[PDB]
Amino acid sequence: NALEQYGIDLTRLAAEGKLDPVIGRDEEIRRVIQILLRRTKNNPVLIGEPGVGKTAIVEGLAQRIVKGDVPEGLKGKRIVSLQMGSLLAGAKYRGEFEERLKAVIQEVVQSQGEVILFIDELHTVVGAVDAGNMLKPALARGELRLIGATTLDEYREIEKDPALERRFQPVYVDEPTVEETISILRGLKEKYEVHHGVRISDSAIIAAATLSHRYITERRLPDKAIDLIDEAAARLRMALESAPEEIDALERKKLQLEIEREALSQERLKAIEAEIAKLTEEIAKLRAEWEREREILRKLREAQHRLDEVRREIELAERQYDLNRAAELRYGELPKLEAEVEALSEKLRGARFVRLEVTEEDIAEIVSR
Ligand SMILES: Nc1ncnc2c1ncn2[C@@H]1O[C@H](COP(=O)(O)OP(=O)(O)O)[C@@H](O)[C@H]1O
Ligand SMILES: [Cl-]
Repeated sequence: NALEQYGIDLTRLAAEGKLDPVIGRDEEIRRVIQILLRRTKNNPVLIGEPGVGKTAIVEGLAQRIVKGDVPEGLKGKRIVSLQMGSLLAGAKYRGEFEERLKAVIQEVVQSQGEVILFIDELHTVVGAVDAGNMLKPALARGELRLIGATTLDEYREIEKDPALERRFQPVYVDEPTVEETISILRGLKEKYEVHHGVRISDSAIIAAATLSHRYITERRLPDKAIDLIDEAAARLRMALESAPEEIDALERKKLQLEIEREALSQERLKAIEAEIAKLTEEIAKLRAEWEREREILRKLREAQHRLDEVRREIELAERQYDLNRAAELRYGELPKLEAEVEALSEKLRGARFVRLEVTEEDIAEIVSR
């Protein structure tokens, strides 16, 4: 099956609730639906800078299809994202790539309008690695629909081809504002907390949006803001795995006294031998206290993962209109897991060694580099 070998089925991933939430972009999703439902030039091409959210728009659409929140003409449709890496992989001889892509196109044509092909980085497929000829007839006859994604400066070149400009409909995707980015981050926050096993403050989110907008001009919202949060969460996770600085400070202080004892005056020996024992004893106490905190962190993390699955189960039940199951979870397991997550988080707020929450300070530090 060429479609599965060389594509990822975004509607299947949406049905299994495996795509991240898509926040806003309602206007852009409606526009794509509207174009797909025309008889001619019904192949929308998302045009916008890298990281702006073109792929997320297509994923939002797959979600709407699977829920059935689409007009009649799009009910039951699949969106398959073409995988250029899979097509090129092990294609050593001329004719292999071309044969693979024709198998994919043939399967799309065979589906009789039920499969819509999403082609990210469209310019890499049509233009000077050249496969425009293989798609053109199917487009012309209306037997194949596609969604494209590309940048403006590269669409300028695709547009020069007169056959394609009548088939494709440009959709210009602007970068979200700081406000919209904050909303996007708030919507994605739980995924990052669950993955990294940490918590992320709202002010860290505000800072990631604001500081990336202001200082990281060579990249786009919301990607750069998400990246700042992701990196800050990964670093806090890594810091939580390592020995805390306070236990580390005693440990290095002990080593100095151990090196100093190699030099040695009797009163100076007995005072430091007694000091090494005190530090050994202190390290022992704080290490046990740290293990305790670490096990509360483990429980919090288990509770986070369970909460995340329960939300997916709720979302899935709602889409299926299994109203009993949705209510069973919403009024039972959900508030139970939510209270456990909050209570364990609060316990860690008064922790000696575990700092659980990513702060605006963490964000500012990455932005400086
Ligand atoms: N409206 C949105 N809701 C949720 N996440 C978004 C949204 N727009 C962009 N993102 C996220 O920001 C990052 C960049 O988006 P992406 O679709 O990959 O950009 P592009 O395809 O334009 O390069 C991705 O992690 C994506 O999931
Ligand atoms: Cl809408």
